[PDB]
Parts: sequence; structure tokens; C-alpha cells
Amino acid sequence: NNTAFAAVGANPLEAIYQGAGAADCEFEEISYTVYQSYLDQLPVGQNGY
Amino acid sequence: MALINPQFPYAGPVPIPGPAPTETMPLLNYRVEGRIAGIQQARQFMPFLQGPHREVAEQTYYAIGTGIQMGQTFNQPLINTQEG
Repeated sequence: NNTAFAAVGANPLEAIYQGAGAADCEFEEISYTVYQSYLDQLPVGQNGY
Repeated sequence: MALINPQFPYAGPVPIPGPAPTETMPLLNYRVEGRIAGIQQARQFMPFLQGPHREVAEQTYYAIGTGIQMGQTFNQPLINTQEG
């Protein structure tokens, strides 16, 4: 709630919203999901992978 | 393969200001020793089977036996007394 609602005249580099009502803007929740992308079933010769 | 102008020739290159000679010489970049990290597992729980498959299915059989074969009461022919 600090780094995401810049005021009028602040630096909006790392903010998300900016306006004259930004002192009362807040999050309700933040959800995240991570998806790993990999290569399964690696080829195996002799001397290992 | 240019042709020399005899009326207006020119000479070789003259010295010009230079680009601070050490700043065109690079450092040789200094590699440290490295390691493929961790103790590797011996096998992997693969998502596909590693063997062959069959394109078509073939019908298989197994032998069976019949049973104890019995006798019969035949209908028996007539005697060939020159009518037959």
C-alpha cells in the first residue's frame, strides 16, 4: 500500500495507480501462481546424462 | 582498383587524433573453477514408457478339449434283397 499508489506530483516509476485519491487506495488481496517450465525425460547414454 | 588522378593526386594518410591507446586493449577475462552442482539422481520417473508398442492387436488362442465321446443309436438301413 506504500509503493503502489503515488500521489499527484510523486514519482510514478514503481507505482501502479496515481491520482488525487491515492492516499486511501489499498489492496484487498494479491494471489500468485508459479508455473515451472522444464524438460522431462532426459536422454541418458553411458557416462551419465 | 582506383585510377590515379594525375591532375589532382593525393598522398598517404597523415596522423590524426587517436582513441587513447590502452582503451582499445582488453583484459584477458580470468576464469575461475566451476562445478555442476548437486548429487545427481540415478533414475527419473518418466512420463512415457521407454519401450516399443504395437500398431495392431492380434487374436490369441488357447486349446481346449471336447469331452468323452459316446456311442449312438443309428437308424439302420434295410437289407439289400434286390430292392435298392
